[PDB]
Order: sequence, then C-alpha cells, then structure tokens
Amino acid sequence: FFTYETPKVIVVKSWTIGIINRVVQLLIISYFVGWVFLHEKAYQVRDTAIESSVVTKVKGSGLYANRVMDVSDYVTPPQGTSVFVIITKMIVTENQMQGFCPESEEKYRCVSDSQCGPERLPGGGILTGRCVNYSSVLRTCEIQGWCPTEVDTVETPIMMEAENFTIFIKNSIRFPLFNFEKGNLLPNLTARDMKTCRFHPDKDPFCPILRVGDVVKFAGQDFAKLARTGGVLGIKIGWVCDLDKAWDQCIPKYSFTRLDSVSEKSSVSPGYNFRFAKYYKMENGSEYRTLLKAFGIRFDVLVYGNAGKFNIIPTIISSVAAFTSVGVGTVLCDIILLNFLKGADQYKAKKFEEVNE
Amino acid sequence: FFTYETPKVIVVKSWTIGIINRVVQLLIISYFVGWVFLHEKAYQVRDTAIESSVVTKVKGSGLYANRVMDVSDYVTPPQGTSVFVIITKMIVTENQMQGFCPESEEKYRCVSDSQCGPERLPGGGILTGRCVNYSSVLRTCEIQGWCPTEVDTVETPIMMEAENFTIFIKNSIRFPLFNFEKGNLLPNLTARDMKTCRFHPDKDPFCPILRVGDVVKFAGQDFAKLARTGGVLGIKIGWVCDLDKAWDQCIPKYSFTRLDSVSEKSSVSPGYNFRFAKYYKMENGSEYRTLLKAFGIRFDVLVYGNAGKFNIIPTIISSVAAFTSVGVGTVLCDIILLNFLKGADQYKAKKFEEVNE
Amino acid sequence: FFTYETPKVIVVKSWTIGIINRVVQLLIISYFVGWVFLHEKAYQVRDTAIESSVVTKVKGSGLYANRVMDVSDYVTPPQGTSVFVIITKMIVTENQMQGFCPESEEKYRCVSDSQCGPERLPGGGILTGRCVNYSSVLRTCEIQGWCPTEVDTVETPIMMEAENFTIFIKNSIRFPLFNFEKGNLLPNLTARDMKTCRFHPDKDPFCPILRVGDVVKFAGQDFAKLARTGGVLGIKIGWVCDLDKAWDQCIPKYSFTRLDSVSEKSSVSPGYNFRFAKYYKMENGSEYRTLLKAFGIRFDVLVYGNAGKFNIIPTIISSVAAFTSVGVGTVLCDIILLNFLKGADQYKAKKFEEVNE
Ligand SMILES: Nc1ncnc2c1ncn2[C@@H]1O[C@H](COP(=O)(O)OP(=O)(O)OP(=O)(O)O)[C@@H](O)[C@H]1O
Ligand SMILES: Nc1ncnc2c1ncn2[C@@H]1O[C@H](COP(=O)(O)OP(=O)(O)OP(=O)(O)O)[C@@H](O)[C@H]1O
Ligand SMILES: Nc1ncnc2c1ncn2[C@@H]1O[C@H](COP(=O)(O)OP(=O)(O)OP(=O)(O)O)[C@@H](O)[C@H]1O
Ligand SMILES: OC[C@H]1O[C@H](O[C@H]2[C@H](O)[C@@H](O)[C@@H](O)O[C@@H]2CO)[C@H](O)[C@@H](O)[C@@H]1O
Ligand SMILES: OC[C@H]1O[C@H](O[C@H]2[C@H](O)[C@@H](O)[C@@H](O)O[C@@H]2CO)[C@H](O)[C@@H](O)[C@@H]1O
Ligand SMILES: OC[C@H]1O[C@H](O[C@H]2[C@H](O)[C@@H](O)[C@@H](O)O[C@@H]2CO)[C@H](O)[C@@H](O)[C@@H]1O
Ligand SMILES: OC[C@H]1O[C@H](O[C@H]2[C@H](O)[C@@H](O)[C@@H](O)O[C@@H]2CO)[C@H](O)[C@@H](O)[C@@H]1O
Ligand SMILES: OC[C@H]1O[C@H](O[C@H]2[C@H](O)[C@@H](O)[C@@H](O)O[C@@H]2CO)[C@H](O)[C@@H](O)[C@@H]1O
Ligand SMILES: OC[C@H]1O[C@H](O[C@H]2[C@H](O)[C@@H](O)[C@@H](O)O[C@@H]2CO)[C@H](O)[C@@H](O)[C@@H]1O
Ligand SMILES: *[C@@H]1O[C@H](CO)[C@@H](O)[C@H](O)[C@H]1NC(C)=O
Ligand SMILES: *[C@@H]1O[C@H](CO)[C@@H](O)[C@H](O)[C@H]1NC(C)=O
Ligand SMILES: *[C@@H]1O[C@H](CO)[C@@H](O)[C@H](O)[C@H]1NC(C)=O
Ligand SMILES: *[C@@H]1O[C@H](CO)[C@@H](O)[C@H](O)[C@H]1NC(C)=O
Ligand SMILES: *[C@@H]1O[C@H](CO)[C@@H](O)[C@H](O)[C@H]1NC(C)=O
Ligand SMILES: *[C@@H]1O[C@H](CO)[C@@H](O)[C@H](O)[C@H]1NC(C)=O
Ligand SMILES: *[C@@H]1O[C@H](CO)[C@@H](O)[C@H](O)[C@H]1NC(C)=O
Ligand SMILES: *[C@@H]1O[C@H](CO)[C@@H](O)[C@H](O)[C@H]1NC(C)=O
Ligand SMILES: [Ca+2]
Ligand SMILES: [Ca+2]
Ligand SMILES: [Ca+2]
Repeated sequence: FFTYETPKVIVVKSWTIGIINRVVQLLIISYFVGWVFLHEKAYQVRDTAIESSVVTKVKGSGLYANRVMDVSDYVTPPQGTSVFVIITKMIVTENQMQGFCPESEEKYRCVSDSQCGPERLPGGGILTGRCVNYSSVLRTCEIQGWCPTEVDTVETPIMMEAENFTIFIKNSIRFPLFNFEKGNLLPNLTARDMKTCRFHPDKDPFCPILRVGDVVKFAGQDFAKLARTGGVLGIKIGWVCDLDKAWDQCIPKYSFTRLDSVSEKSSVSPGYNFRFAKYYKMENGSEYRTLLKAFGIRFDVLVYGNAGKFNIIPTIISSVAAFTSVGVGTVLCDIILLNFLKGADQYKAKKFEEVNE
Repeated sequence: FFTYETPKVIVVKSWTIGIINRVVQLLIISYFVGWVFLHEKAYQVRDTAIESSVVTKVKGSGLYANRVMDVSDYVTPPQGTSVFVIITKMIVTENQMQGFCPESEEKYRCVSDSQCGPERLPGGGILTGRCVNYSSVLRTCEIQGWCPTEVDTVETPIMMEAENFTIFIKNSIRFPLFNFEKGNLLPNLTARDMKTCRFHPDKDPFCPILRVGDVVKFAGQDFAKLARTGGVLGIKIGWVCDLDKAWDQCIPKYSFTRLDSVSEKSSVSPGYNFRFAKYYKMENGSEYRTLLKAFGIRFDVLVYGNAGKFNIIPTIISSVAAFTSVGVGTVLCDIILLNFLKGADQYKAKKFEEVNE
Repeated sequence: FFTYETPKVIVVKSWTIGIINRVVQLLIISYFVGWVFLHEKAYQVRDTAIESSVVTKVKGSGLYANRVMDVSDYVTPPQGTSVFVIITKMIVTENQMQGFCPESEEKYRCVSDSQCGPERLPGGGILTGRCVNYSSVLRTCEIQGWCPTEVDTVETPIMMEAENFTIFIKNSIRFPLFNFEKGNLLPNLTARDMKTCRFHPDKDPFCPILRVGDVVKFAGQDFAKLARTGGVLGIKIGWVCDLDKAWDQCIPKYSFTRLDSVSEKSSVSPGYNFRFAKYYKMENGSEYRTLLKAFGIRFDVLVYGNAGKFNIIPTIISSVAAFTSVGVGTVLCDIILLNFLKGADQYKAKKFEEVNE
C-alpha cells in the first residue's frame, strides 16, 4: 500500500523556547554558511595532484684554491634538477695512486705490527698488517689503497663569493582536474628584467633569480657557518589557487627553510659533506685521482599546491547536509523546554504517552 | 528505567502522496545503487599509497661532431633511474685552461680599462680590470678563469639519430593495503618480443620498449624543435586496479606529456639546457677541461596508482548511510502534502497539536 | 512566529524491549568510545604532509679487479642523497677508441656483407656494411664507434666485502601543521656510540649505522645473488607519532624491502645495471675511454609519517556525530517491538493514527 508516514508533532509557542530555538538555528545556519561554505569552500572541487616541472641554473664565479670556479666547477650534480649542491668548501687530496702507506688519524696509533688486526676495518683501504711511521712523532698501521691518505682534520677556507651566486628556477605547474597550466614566469617578464631582477618576498616576489645569500638569510642561517659545515635548504613554491577567481590570480608563493635540522641539535654530525674523485691516468697505464671532500649547501626546490574550482555536485551535497544539520538543535531545545520553565511536567505529559505490559 | 521510545506518527493513505513518496524513495535508492555503489564503488576500500620502482636503460648510437655517440655519451646521469636526459645538441668549448683572456659577448664591449670594474660580476670568470682586444673589430673586458670563454651563440646541428633511440623502463608497483605486487613486464613477455617489441597504444601496448620519436610524437611535439630547444617530457605509468576483478586485469596504462610547459609560452627561456665539464690533465700535472653546454630531452617516469578491493566495513557504513538517508524525502513530501490539497488544514490538525503558554 | 516544533512520542515500558534497546545503545556507545575515540583517535588532528630531508654517507673498502676500492669508487652518484648505488660488480672494456671493429654479441652473426645493412638499425655504433671475422670460428657485422666492443657475457666476480659496508643515515622530519621538528639522531648519541654502534631492529634500533649485509638480510634477499644480478632495496623511515603521548615517544620505524620485485619473477630483466665510461685522452688530441657496465644494489631511503595531536574541534564533531548516530537503533527496535511481542497490535494502534481521503 502506497502510504506516506509522517510524525505527530507538538508545536509549543512559548516566547522563550521560540527565540532560543530560532537563535540556535541561526547559529547553525551561519556556522555552515561562513565556515563550511565560504571558508572551507565546500562548494568547489579540489585538486591536490599537481604536476610540476623544475629546471635550475646557477650563475656566478668564485675564487678557490687559486682557481676561478664557475658553475661547472661548483655545482653538483649538473643537470639542473630540483636538487643541486653549491660547493662552498673543499678538502683536496691530489694525485692519489694505488699503493701502500700508513693512516693519518690518531685513531690508529701503534707501536707493533701485532696491533694491526681485523679490529679497525673501515676507511681508506685494507690494513697491510704492519705498523709504520707516519711522522717523526706517530706510528700508525699501514694500509693498501689510495695513497696518500686524506687528512680529514685541518680546516680550509670557504668560497665567500658563492654568497653572490644566483639560482634561476623555472617551474611549470598543471592542475589536471581543471586542465589548468601556468608557470612562475609571467608573459610580461622581459629579457631586461631577467638581466637585472632581484627576488625579495616583498620588494620583488615574482623574480625567477634568487641570490644564494638572500635564500640563506630567509632561512635564518649564517652563510659563514652554513658554508663551513654544509647543510640543506628548502626553497618551497606553493600554488594555492581558487580558479573561480581570475586566471591571472594563480600565483606562486615562495618559502625558505633549512631542512637538515637534526644537524644543529647534534655535536656529533654537524652538516652535509660528501667525497668524490676526479679520475686521471698517465701515458703509462697507471691511474691517479684527485680526491675532494665537498662541503656545500644542498637546495631542494619543493613545489606543492592545491586548486579549487566551483562545481554544482559538491555544492548540492553540502547544502543537503546543511539542511539535515539544521535539525540537530532539537535535542538541546528538548532539554531546555523539558527542564527550564517550571511546568516541565506539562510538556513531558504533552509529548510522552507512556505504555506498559 | 528500561524504556524504548518511538514517535507518534500520522500514516496518510492518499494515493497521490503515497505514490509520489514511493517514487521519491525509488529515486533515492536508485541513485545510491547506481552512483554511490556501482560508479563510486563505495563497497571497497581504496589505497593510494602505492610503492613504485623505476629502472631505465637507453639504447641507440648516433653521429655528432663526426663521432659515434653511444649511450654513455648522450645519457645523463647514467644510473638509469626514473629521471634521465638524452642530449640532442651540444655547443662545445674544447680545452679550456685556467688563465687570462677576453670575454666574447658584445655584452662586454669596452674601449677603456676603466669600464671593466667590479660591476658585472657573474658569468664566464672574474674581471681582471683591463680591456683587451678580442678580435680585430671588437674589444671586451679581460677575465681570469677558464680560457677561452665559451661562445654561446652560433647554433649547432642536432643529433637526428636521437629520434630512433629506445627507452626501456622496468616498473615495479606494490599495494601494501592488499599486499598485491605487480610490474609492467607481464609474465608473457618473451625474449624474442624484447628483441623486436614496440610500444604502441594499439598494436603493442605492453611493450616495455619505447621509441624516443614515438614519445615525442605522443606529447604533441616536433622532434626537430624539441631537440633544438631541449625540454622535459613525462612518461606516466598508471595502475588503476579494481582488485575485485582479476589479478591479470591489473594493467599499466602509458600516457605522454611535456612537463616544461612554460617554455613554449615564453620568449625568454624557451627549453632546457645545462653545462658540465670533462676534466683531464696532461702527462704534466696541468688540468684542462671540455666545456659542454648540453641540450636534451628530460624524461621522468611518473608512477601513480590506486587500487580498490572489497571490504565489509565500507559496505556496512554505506548501507547504514543509505537507510539513514531514505527518510530525507519526507521534507519535500511534507511541503507538497501540507500545502497543495486545499484541505491541508486536515493534515496540519492531525499532525500538529498546537500548544500555548 | 518564534515557535518550537517537536514530535509526539510513544514511551513503551516493557522490561524486554527496554533491556534489548538499552543493550543496543550500550553497544553503540562502547564501540564509539573504543573504536572512533580510542582506536581511530578521532579526537585529534592529523597531518601527513611531512617535510623530510635525508643525507647519506657510505663507508667500507673492498678489493675488486685487484685494486682497493673506497667510497669514491663504488658509490654513485656521490652527493649522499636518498638514492645511491653501491656497485658490487663491474664488466670493464678498457682503452676504447672511436673506430671500426665487429660486434661481439652473437646477435650480429654474419657470413656475407649483404646481411649487415641498414636492416638492423639499433645497437653499438653504425654498421659499416661489411662482415668481418670476429673469431676463428665466427663472423660478425662491423661497426663504427668505440672499439673494441664490450663483451657482456663472461662472468666476473663480485665485491664480497660490499656486504660489510656501512650506510649512515641522517633524517630530519617536520610536521608543519603542528610545527614539530625532530630527527633520527637522538641527543644522547655519543661519538663512542657512532664508533661502535650496531643497528638491530630489537637491540639497538637507534644506531644510524646499518650494515649492508644486514639490510640485504632484512629485505629477505641473498647477498650473493643480489650482488651478482643487481637490485633495488627500500629503506623506509616511518614517523607514526601521537603528540598527546610523550615527546620522547616520537620515534622512527625502520622497514626493509626489495623494490624491484618484477626482477625475480622475470626471465627477461633480472637485476639492476648501467653503463658509464671513464674519459681520458692522449697527448695527441685523440680520446680513449674505459667503459664500465656497473652492477649494484640501489638504495631508496623512503620517509613517510603522520602525527596526530588532540584538538577540540574533532572531539566536538565526533561527539556530535556520536549522539546523532545513537538514534539509528530505533529502526531495528521498531521492527522487533512491532512484530515479535504478540501484542504488536497494541503498539501499532498506539503509535499509528491513520488517515484516508
Ligand atoms: N642564475 C642565473 N642568474 C641570472 N640569470 C640567469 C640565471 N640562470 C639563467 N639566467 C638567465 O635567464 C635567461 C633564460 O635562461 P636559459 O639558461 O634558459 O637561457 P640561456 O641562453 O641558455 O642562458 P645562458 O646562455 O645565460 O646560460 C637567460 O637569459 C639567462 O641569462
Ligand atoms: N657509514 C658510516 N659508518 C660509520 N660511521 C659513520 C659513517 N658515516 C659517518 N659516520 C660518523 O658520523 C660522523 C658524522 O659524519 P659527517 O659525514 O657528517 O662528517 P665527517 O666527520 O666529515 O665524516 P667522516 O669523518 O666519516 O668522513 C662522521 O665523522 C663519522 O665518524
Ligand atoms: N633501450 C632498450 N632498447 C632495446 N632493448 C633493451 C633496452 N633496454 C634493455 N633492453 C633489452 O632488455 C633486456 C633487459 O635489459 P637488462 O639491462 O635487464 O639486461 P642486459 O643484459 O644488461 O641488457 P643489454 O646488455 O643487452 O643492454 C636486455 O636483454 C636488453 O636486450
Ligand atoms: O584540518 C585542520 C584545519 O585547520 C585550520 O583551521 C583552523 C583555523 O584556521 C583557525 O582560525 C583556528 O582558530 O581554527 C581552526 C583549528 O582547527 C584550517 O583553516 C582548516 O582548513 C583545516 O582543515
Ligand atoms: O570565470 C567567471 C566565473 O564566474 C563565477 O565566479 C564567481 C565565483 O562564484 C565567486 O566565488 C567569486 O569569488 O568569483 C566570481 C564572482 O565574483 C564562477 O566561478 C563561474 O561560473 C565562472 O567560471
Ligand atoms: O566529487 C567529485 C567527483 O568528481 C568526479 O565525478 C564526475 C563523474 O565521474 C563524471 O562521470 C561526471 O559525469 O560527473 C562528475 C563531474 O566531475 C569523479 O568521478 C568522482 O571520483 C568524484 O566523486
Ligand atoms: O576470483 C576469486 C574472488 O572472488 C570474489 O570476487 C568477486 C567480487 O567480489 C565481485 O564484486 C564480482 O563482481 O567479481 C568477483 C568474481 O569474479 C572475491 O573477491 C573473492 O572470493 C576472490 O578474491
Ligand atoms: O579497514 C581499514 C583499516 O585498517 C586498519 O584497521 C584495522 C584495525 O586496526 C584492526 O584492529 C582490525 O581488527 O580492524 C581493522 C581491519 O584491518 C587501520 O588501523 C585503519 O586505519 C583502517 O581504517
Ligand atoms: O602536556 C601538554 C599536552 O597535553 C595534552 O595531552 C594529554 C592527552 O590529551 C591525554 O590523553 C593524556 O593521556 O596525555 C596528555 C596529558 O599529559 C594535549 O596533547 C595538549 O593539549 C598538550 O600539548
Ligand atoms: C656581493 O656583491 C657586492 C657588490 O658586487 C659586494 O660588495 C659583496 O661583498 C658581495 N658579497 C660577497 C659575499 O662577496
Ligand atoms: C605582469 O603582470 C602581472 C599581472 O598582474 C603583475 O602582477 C606583474 O607586476 C607584471 N610584471 C611585472 C614585472 O611587473
Ligand atoms: C707508470 O709510469 C709512471 C711514470 O710516468 C710511474 O710514476 C709509475 O710508477 C708507473 N707505473 C708503475 C706500475 O710502475
Ligand atoms: C629512424 O628510423 C627509420 C626507420 O626505422 C629511418 O627511416 C629513419 O631514417 C631513421 N632516422 C634517422 C634520423 O636516422
Ligand atoms: C600478454 O597478456 C596481455 C594481457 O595480460 C595480452 O593483452 C597480450 O596479448 C599478451 N601478449 C601475448 C604475446 O600473448
Ligand atoms: C665481513 O665481516 C665478518 C665479521 O666481521 C667476517 O666474518 C666476514 O668474513 C667479512 N666478509 C668479508 C667479505 O670481508
Ligand atoms: C637515549 O635515549 C633513548 C630514548 O630516550 C634510549 O632509547 C637510549 O637507550 C638512550 N641512549 C643510551 C645510550 O642508552
Ligand atoms: C693520436 O695519437 C695516437 C698515439 O698517441 C694514435 O694512436 C692516434 O691514431 C692518433 N690520432 C690522430 C688523429 O692524431
Ligand atoms: Ca675522518
Ligand atoms: Ca649565454
Ligand atoms: Ca648484451
């Protein structure tokens, strides 16, 4: 039987419960309108799956170890991806060749060939088992491998000029949910600007050229100390864009931070370095290498975003949930009505028809 | 007191509101079955935390600068991860040595040693302060650094053979939520296939070997132009899997796009190039290097996914939300019934027991 | 008119339906406290958008090709990022020069110059078009390019010592929504610890030093085979932290996996290798190179996390959803009461005030 049910309903008309209920309903409606609808923008579809493309190029020349270093010297790796290192300090061990020689760390002091056993395996090469004089004052165990051993201990200068190097970032982003593409280079960017522009969060925040020194500052770091220990900075690019607004309002927000934080909270491992070697060999077959311990700033360009564009389906479901939520005030209004007019017995009786068996 | 409450209810039996309510219920149920259940597949749990692995290897040989280039010559970096560059064009500066020489861009034209001060510090090397004859017609400032300076400007040919190179991808994906692992190399991949296979959207869509020219075509690019300016292409690998279906129906979908989008939309920064150097030294200790300004196509293999497998809890909560939603027709049924039969007063009186105090 | 509506309600008092409904309500409340509140911890805000930075440094020395290899030889690339390779096996093709020579894979068998045409376009250098003796028994096609050609096929040893190398990880993580930073190096780590500590999932899970052999074991991989074939293992670092709990309880979880899973289930692509060359050139201008086909284990240090901390708004809306959901038992209690008490007619009559017209 095609029959429509609906509840029998009391309809109190107290001025008190009337105004207090209407106020609770106003609060529910205004909360839903201002927060869930305007602020949390539930009337639109969101895309968080952003597609990004980063190309980098470092520029500047510097003095180090009586050489002029350009980008090809101090940038590692070279292909201009979203992570690169600018080397600020180098510990060179020139012309290592495969052979025999003693370690240089005091960690390996010896007087007898018997002390040189399978105890201290890492580092350099493999122990020959002998104990040999490294200097007039010290004897250490002898090893086979790249000779001479590097000294990890005496401090070298840092490349101050690196502070005035420039990082050019070229970022392309695409929101597929809205098939919307844009990049951090606006069409009114000129060659002349590129030649002279200066990124600053306030003074010029759209300039693709970033002074290393500026970035180090924005992250609150002392170039002098960071360049000595090495470390990692993040240049974050955020694209939070409401596509319901104007196309030219989808704009890049740059942020600057140091990522290897644990390092400062550590006296044991204070920075970021790595070791690699330049490989040569003579007209004789013999090979030799230049070993560099490289200290520098790693830069991660970090691109995130999320975009919203209005759609009818989310709006519809949000308004339906809104209407279904206007009802929830009834329980509080029940409590007020049934316990705050002295004649509560009247209302409990009016509303509740007891039964028993 | 162990008491069960339930409201007093009108139970109208008008044929009109009866059938209109039953039809509204049929529509709510059919939306929930067709949309929320079949389409949006709400009966299963979804996992997007996919685990992926990309291993790459390039093949091909070409003529450039009267040499045969193999992969080790044109692929950078070499380790065959999900991002790599295939170099298509090169502007070379042979045998740079550390020294003194004049700059070569007209950007540094001078007549006086006084123009060459500490003002235009980046690029090439460091100004020595003199102004030097660069050619019989031109004077530019002298610098200390890698000499001679690179000439940026004469356009060089591209490596046409690069079009016919092959990119081999090896992708492993794993869904931890369902402990389901699979890769883009289907168990029916044979050696003979590998020897001749052919990625093609139609003819061989599971061939792990992709022609560069193909991929460039697929991104809607002209190899000539891309090989001239450089760029970044994305090879996307999708694992959209309905695990309720067959294990052998979990299949990879290849899709092709150019990620450095801003570049064609820009007159200032039109492609992708980078600079790196081959470091040598004479039998004498003397160092010399080959400076390469490298133009090429960047490929990043992009693996995303989501799989769903049925679970009981999503079905339970969706059916619970269904029943809690079946009522929602009542507000519309109320307005129609309670305001469109002229004798609406009957229903108001039967339903509404007014009160006053 | 500020008027409050509310439904009229039956109020059964049967002991039976009283306890059965009260039990259903107890079960809903206990589930909501135990599941949605204790387990799924809905009283707190979650952030998964963790920012992470990894720096690695590999250590150990080993014998390969009758040389001692240190980190600068076998780790690639060298900058100490979240992905690196420890090379375990090498197939070297020494002193290659650009020239003419026949191929060395049997894939290029020939007897006549007519077989070597533009027919088999890929691979090696360019076919010179002639057919030349490769061996006393076999003839292959001649190519222009780096000579002699590499033979991929003769089996070489592995660097057994690689098993005993050590990977040092330094991970910095940041939950930005709660602006909480920490690292995997706890402040009570000493130099002495670093010198001798030993990572173990149970005994010392905070030692940042992981023996490669251990990592290979933990991923359920056999060093000998992984080192022969090459492969990819994942080192995942998880930060599951309840900030409501103790601060020194935000702790990293190590997990070990092989990511290139497709490799073992496949007869086509069994490991991980790549090729690169050491570049030299004579005192004559002419270049010659050492070609290495490099086999090793790739390492991805994989950092995920999510933190939850109590907030009032999630607690409020969960308690609200709890109370609004407690009602749902009424439908089942209706069916039970109105059809399983013999006096169902009493309640049908009490509750339902029919209408007809
Ligand atoms: N770090 C940087 N500092 C200043 N300008 C830069 C930097 N990187 C790139 N540019 C400039 O931005 C413009 C576009 O960069 P791009 O490298 O794509 O062009 P290019 O002609 O290859 O550059 P270049 O010839 O200067 O190496 C160029 O004019 C270049 O001079
Ligand atoms: N793979 C490893 N195995 C054991 N200890 C290591 C390893 N890597 C680093 N350490 C220890 O932790 C310390 C911090 O390393 P970091 O690279 O930050 O600086 P470093 O002193 O130049 O390293 P090293 O002296 O090993 O070259 C190191 O000095 C070293 O003693
Ligand atoms: N870019 C490519 N084009 C064509 N074939 C490829 C390519 N990459 C790999 N292959 C083939 O796929 C197989 C899997 O590659 P894998 O590197 O695992 O083996 P491999 O022995 O090192 O290959 P090869 O030595 O022949 O390059 C190889 O036998 C190789 O022939
Ligand atoms: O998911 C958490 C929630 O946080 C933010 O909301 C804040 C709000 O910004 C503040 O004004 C504060 O007073 O109230 C909220 C605390 O929960 C975001 O605005 C919101 O989008 C985000 O979801
Ligand atoms: O592109 C025009 C655009 O108009 C509408 O945009 C509105 C939007 O609804 C509001 O949120 C506001 O912030 O911006 C506009 C009104 O000033 C719609 O987004 C859409 O129909 C259309 O694309
Ligand atoms: O809630 C957003 C919604 O977006 C998409 O829904 C599509 C639907 O799939 C199309 O068939 C179209 O006709 O209607 C909607 C308009 O976007 C997603 O399919 C879905 O996952 C998501 O719920
Ligand atoms: O193939 C065995 C498989 O059977 C079941 O899968 C069903 C699935 O649940 C249904 O949605 C239906 O549409 O397709 C499948 C039948 O092919 C279960 O998943 C399980 O028993 C098992 O995995
Ligand atoms: O169902 C997805 C679910 O997985 C986990 O929940 C578990 C729960 O932890 C166990 O106690 C079990 O008995 O019930 C569920 C079945 O897996 C996750 O904890 C949870 O986040 C997720 O929703
Ligand atoms: O200690 C400050 C911290 O207190 C709160 O954490 C509580 C938590 O809610 C309780 O469940 C209890 O078990 O642990 C803590 C009490 O010591 C909040 O997390 C937060 O307001 C505050 O930071
Ligand atoms: C940066 O350049 C300015 C002007 O060329 C100079 O005064 C300053 O010393 C430079 N910074 C460093 C760290 O050398
Ligand atoms: C280019 O136009 C945009 C659009 O509003 C504007 O923000 C910007 O200032 C313009 N470019 C420059 C260099 O001022
Ligand atoms: C190779 O010749 C050089 C001299 O140019 C010499 O230093 C080196 O010791 C020779 N190699 C061997 C193994 O003797
Ligand atoms: C690419 O290969 C096709 C056939 O495989 C050939 O016709 C074409 O000439 C090749 N392109 C180049 C630049 O060699
Ligand atoms: C391999 O299997 C896929 C589906 O799993 C099928 O489409 C394809 O035809 C198969 N290839 C061969 C050579 O049978
Ligand atoms: C690795 O070290 C262990 C114990 O220190 C030793 O037993 C084993 O022989 C070593 N293996 C190699 C290849 O050096
Ligand atoms: C350092 O503290 C952590 C946690 O507070 C603890 O697990 C570890 O045992 C401590 N270190 C030592 C050397 O005991
Ligand atoms: C360069 O010199 C080497 C020997 O030093 C010789 O083998 C080679 O053929 C020469 N080539 C040219 C082009 O001079
Ligand atoms: Ca040391
Ligand atoms: Ca230029
Ligand atoms: Ca081969």
